[PDB]
Amino acid sequence: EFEFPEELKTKLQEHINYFPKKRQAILLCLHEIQNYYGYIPPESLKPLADMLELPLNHVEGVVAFYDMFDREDKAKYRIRVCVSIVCHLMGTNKLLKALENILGIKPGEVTPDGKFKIVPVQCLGACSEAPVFMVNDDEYKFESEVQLNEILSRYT
Amino acid sequence: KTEFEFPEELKTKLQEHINYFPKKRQAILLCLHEIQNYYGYIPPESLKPLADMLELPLNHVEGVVAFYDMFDREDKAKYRIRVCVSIVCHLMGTNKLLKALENILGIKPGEVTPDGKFKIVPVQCLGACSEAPVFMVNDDEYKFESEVQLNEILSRYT
Amino acid sequence: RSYPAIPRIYAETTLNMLLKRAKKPRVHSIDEYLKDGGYQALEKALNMSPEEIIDWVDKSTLRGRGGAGFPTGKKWKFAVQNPGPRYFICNADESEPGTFKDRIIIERDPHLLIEGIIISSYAIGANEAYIYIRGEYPAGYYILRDAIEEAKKKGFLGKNILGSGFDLEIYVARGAGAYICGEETALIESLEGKRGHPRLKPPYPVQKGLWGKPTVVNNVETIANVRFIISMGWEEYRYIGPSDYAGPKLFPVSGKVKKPGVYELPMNTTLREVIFKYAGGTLGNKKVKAVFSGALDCFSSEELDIPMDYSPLGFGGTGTVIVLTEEDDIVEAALKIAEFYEHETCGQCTPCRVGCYEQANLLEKIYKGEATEQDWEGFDFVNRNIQPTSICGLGAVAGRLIRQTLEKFPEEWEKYRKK
Amino acid sequence: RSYPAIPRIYAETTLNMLLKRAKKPRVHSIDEYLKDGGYQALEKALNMSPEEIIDWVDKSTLRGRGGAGFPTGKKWKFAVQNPGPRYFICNADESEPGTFKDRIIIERDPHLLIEGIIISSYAIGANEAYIYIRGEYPAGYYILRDAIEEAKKKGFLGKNILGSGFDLEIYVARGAGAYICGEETALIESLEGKRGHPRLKPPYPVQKGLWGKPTVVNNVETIANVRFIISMGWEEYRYIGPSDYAGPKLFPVSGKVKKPGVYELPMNTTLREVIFKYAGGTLGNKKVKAVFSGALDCFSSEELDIPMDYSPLGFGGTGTVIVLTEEDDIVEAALKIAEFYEHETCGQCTPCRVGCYEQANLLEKIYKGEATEQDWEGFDFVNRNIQPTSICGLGAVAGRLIRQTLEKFPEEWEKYRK
Ligand SMILES: Cc1cc2c(cc1C)N(C[C@H](O)[C@H](O)[C@H](O)COP(=O)(O)O)c1[nH]c(=O)[nH]c(=O)c1N2
Ligand SMILES: Cc1cc2c(cc1C)N(C[C@H](O)[C@H](O)[C@H](O)COP(=O)(O)O)c1[nH]c(=O)[nH]c(=O)c1N2
Ligand code: SF4
Ligand code: SF4
Ligand code: FES
Ligand code: FES
Ligand SMILES: [Cl-]
Ligand SMILES: [Cl-]
Ligand code: NA
Ligand code: NA
Ligand code: NA
Ligand code: NA
Ligand code: NA
Ligand code: NA
Ligand code: NA
Ligand code: NA
Ligand code: NA
Ligand code: NA
Ligand code: NA
Ligand code: NA
Ligand code: NA
Ligand code: NA
Repeated sequence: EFEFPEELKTKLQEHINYFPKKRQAILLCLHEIQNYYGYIPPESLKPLADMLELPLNHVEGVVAFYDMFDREDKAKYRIRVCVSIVCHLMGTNKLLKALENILGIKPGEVTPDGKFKIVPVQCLGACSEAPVFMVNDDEYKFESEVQLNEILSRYT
Repeated sequence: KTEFEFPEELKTKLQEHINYFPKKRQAILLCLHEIQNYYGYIPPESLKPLADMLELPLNHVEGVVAFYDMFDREDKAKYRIRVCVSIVCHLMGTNKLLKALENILGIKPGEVTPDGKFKIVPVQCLGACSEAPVFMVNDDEYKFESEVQLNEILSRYT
Repeated sequence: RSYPAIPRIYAETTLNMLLKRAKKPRVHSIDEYLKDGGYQALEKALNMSPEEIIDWVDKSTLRGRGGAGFPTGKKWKFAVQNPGPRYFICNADESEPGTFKDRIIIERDPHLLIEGIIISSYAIGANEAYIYIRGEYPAGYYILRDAIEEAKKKGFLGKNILGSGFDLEIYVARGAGAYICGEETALIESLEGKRGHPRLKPPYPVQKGLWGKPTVVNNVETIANVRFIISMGWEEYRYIGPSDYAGPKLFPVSGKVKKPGVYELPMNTTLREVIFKYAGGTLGNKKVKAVFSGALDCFSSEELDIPMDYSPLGFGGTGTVIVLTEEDDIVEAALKIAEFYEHETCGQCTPCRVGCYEQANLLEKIYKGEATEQDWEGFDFVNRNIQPTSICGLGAVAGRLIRQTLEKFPEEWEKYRKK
Repeated sequence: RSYPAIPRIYAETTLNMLLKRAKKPRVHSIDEYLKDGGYQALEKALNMSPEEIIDWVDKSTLRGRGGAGFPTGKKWKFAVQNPGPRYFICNADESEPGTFKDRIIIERDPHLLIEGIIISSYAIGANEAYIYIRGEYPAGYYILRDAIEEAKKKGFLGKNILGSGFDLEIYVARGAGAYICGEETALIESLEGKRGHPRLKPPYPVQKGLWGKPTVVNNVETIANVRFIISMGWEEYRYIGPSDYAGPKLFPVSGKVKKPGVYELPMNTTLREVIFKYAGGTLGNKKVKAVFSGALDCFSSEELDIPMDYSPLGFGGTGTVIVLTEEDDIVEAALKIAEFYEHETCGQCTPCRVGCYEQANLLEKIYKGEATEQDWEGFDFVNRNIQPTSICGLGAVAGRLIRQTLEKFPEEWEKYRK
């Protein structure tokens, strides 16, 4: 019953045709799906498996393994907050407090409107700019609540 | 002796300024400040080599030196004591500062101590009027409070 | 790093805009600036068209803070109607007696100015900007050079700033002792490596400026407002203070007040309020005799209820307030003003050259009680005849304050004439 | 076009090689790259035999910058002893705490990396190369895709590159959240469209790698050196830095320093110099308590005079420098390291799977003051027993840094024990 909208199916086909072998495209495909829906729809995996010429079992195992993928919560904007050593030293907890003040949620939670989800993540490889966070693909140093509020206001 | 040459350490600084702006000639004032910092004055013989580095005629450089009041071609001094003689400092005690300077150093505006250490340079408003009367010692700037206070400030310049 | 010693000028604000940081007498570096939302207006601006930015600055009603009050947005419009390349210049020459408002932004909150320079430069399509800072502000110079390096490091300067495709370098130039190099055309001459000799205007710099190209010159304080116009939007900015003279203003107050310093206030503040409400009243509670608006105007004690705005009946100038009280000799004060103009005429124009000189020469004789009858009449004549043929504002105003003292304090002058 | 927002990491160089362009925080596209002599080393390389290129890279003494320090030329030599086809892989998975050196090459000077990849691929006779970039570097991914297109348009990629008869395509793959996919065999498994499960080694990839064919995996920074070895020659390259450990090195410095960022320095620089001479000293001029070499090693304040080289007494690792000062709680920091390994064990090996989990779970109890005597003794045991039967380096080192803190800061731990 579940079918990819044509615009998405087109993009997935592009990924599948990109590498020498179709199955190599699996992660690019899952990234694309998550970008489109705000999460990985469980019902998307069987059709994807068919495009990759892989068993469903295989695709499900890959989704489970890779931490960037989320099959449970739809969110327009994922706020990834680094919780590793350097950001911890330099103020992760201030960033989290500022986020709770602005958005009213904590790590793992989604806002009621489905707009923002806070995702605790390991080192983002921007340690000199600790504490670090991303909003979908954009990445930022946290300076203060006033500063963060202005950044978040850019995402509508 | 021989054609005047800039010591390499000065020359390096001069070249840095010359390379800073898009056009070499824009660096003329930064160069002249650098020269006065190094020598304690603008040596007349320094201008021809500067002019060559700036790709400017000597007469242009000489005219610039003459025009800008911060530059001094006549008196070498290790420390220039710039004393504001404009309206607000006058109201608030320039004359007391000048007296204290004369008591401490034995010189008046325009004069240099016999050791070459200090020259008193009367200047227009230094833009610190709320802290009148104002003076500078080279790049440092201060409110004058009293002779005792001034004496302690001057003691920092060795 | 270590900077030269600077006196700790008192600063106070009722608005908490230009002096939010600069009310504390120390350098605020980029990290502190960023914590307060620094450079976020730049980021907003770079997502706008230059044309939009010009429009906002126009609609804000911001007028130049360098003394002439020309509408800033309109200045920018005049520049961008002319083919590029174009140049942006920040005038940090601040050298008028009594005026020390610009330095506290430079020395304490340099990024406020730099942020403004970048936004303004983007607005007019300038890829090269200058700060021309007087030579007697060496600390300001070093602080600015270091702050510019900080901005580069954070990617707010250089090529392709924050992915916008806008390129900018800011060069810091130093003056070397001439008040006249604050006049925008003499400034440009100085930037070109020449003596600071004003040019005949028109053309204005926005048509023919640095290397003959469209050039916008704006004062430090003008530029320090730009961040707020973009951040708040022009409408909310225009709601600050009186709607006809909207926005924050800095007032450098000096002389015989208890709390001399820089005050950030709205422009409906009266001169009396500046002195008595903000600056703590007079030293010794003596009566105000006169207020000198820098070296430009002399207001009497009968003129304290005027607004600190740019209206015909207002204070005008740059908001520079020098307070004289009842025991201060007006002729002695006038002599100091004459001496300033004597020292600063660039000499290109004959009546200015000779007039600034003779005004001071004769007024000295008057003060010292050595003036002949002919010296008195000559003094009166010279004072009235400095302006003719003048090509810049110095010649136009070199006699102005002194003439006002002659009109407003005749009794004091008369005591010198009978002597 | 436009790319996602990236923080502007500070970068500084005394050598002006890897950071000649990347010291400026912006994308340098191919025209700017060409102005500096870009791609001229490739053109030189294509006029050389693959064997000669391998020889120069060998003689340069270049060692792997991905943490293990294996001689690059030797690795390449091993691959070409085996029948083709062969594959070349650029490891851009950079996910160890504190490590952000690779991204500034990728994001700012992508052509330096691409040029290196082409030369390297030519040297080993690979016609198919890959960049595997972590999923949390989206800007790096788009920047690379675009830079590869630029290189194609200028004739540096594709069939018969510059009339050489050498063919190459470079494919960019993305990770999706697993630190373990930086381990070369797990990376290859991920490239094959599977979970990132390391394989038993040997065989090494150079024998059996992608699709079981000879495969060279090299780190971004390693590959970024190849242009210079070809351009300057190996002799001149060996004159960079100390004779024993020659070449430029990137040092990502973070934590309690005044100037956190990436430093390009020779490897005779000491740890003390990195912190105090280059990175501006400590925040608040507080005393250094410890340096974490990423999540691998913990150096105390008594060990700052060591060289940043691949010597036995040297800093080693990837040159990652995380500075802790006197007020930083060592047990709290240790917990963060335990948490990383908990979140990144792939779970194939039993002591690694159970040990990484229990190390973190028990250490959290200790930190929070809820640990029983049994929990303390269990923590000690587990920490010492993560490595047995491990098939990759994660299990081998997951207890390492924490053990060093136990040995180096006993007094601080003892206060938790009581
Ligand atoms: C003699 C003399 C001296 C000065 C000036 C004028 C004249 C006639 N002007 C004003 C300058 O020419 C110009 O109007 C402003 O710099 C324009 O900027 P705003 O429009 O005020 O922002 C001026 N402006 C300024 O910003 N700083 C200064 O020190 C001076 N000094
Ligand atoms: C757990 C774990 C994680 C990583 C690694 C190892 C292990 C055990 N390795 C090292 C990798 O396996 C391999 O040695 C290098 O990529 C080989 O390249 P060089 O010889 O260093 O150029 C590794 N290498 C790298 O280039 N980037 C990375 O992110 C990681 N991550
Ligand atoms: S009016 Fe006076 S200061 Fe102005 S240009 Fe003429 S001589 Fe020079
Ligand atoms: S040691 Fe750990 S991370 Fe490595 S293969 Fe075994 S379980 Fe996976
Ligand atoms: S520890 Fe947070 S980005 Fe590295
Ligand atoms: S009058 Fe002296 S500093 Fe202004
Ligand atoms: Cl296939
Ligand atoms: Cl030139
Ligand atoms: Na196939
Ligand atoms: Na198939
Ligand atoms: Na919204
Ligand atoms: Na030129
Ligand atoms: Na002495
Ligand atoms: Na910083
Ligand atoms: Na807009
Ligand atoms: Na100041
Ligand atoms: Na330029
Ligand atoms: Na180069
Ligand atoms: Na170059
Ligand atoms: Na060899
Ligand atoms: Na980067
Ligand atoms: Na291919």
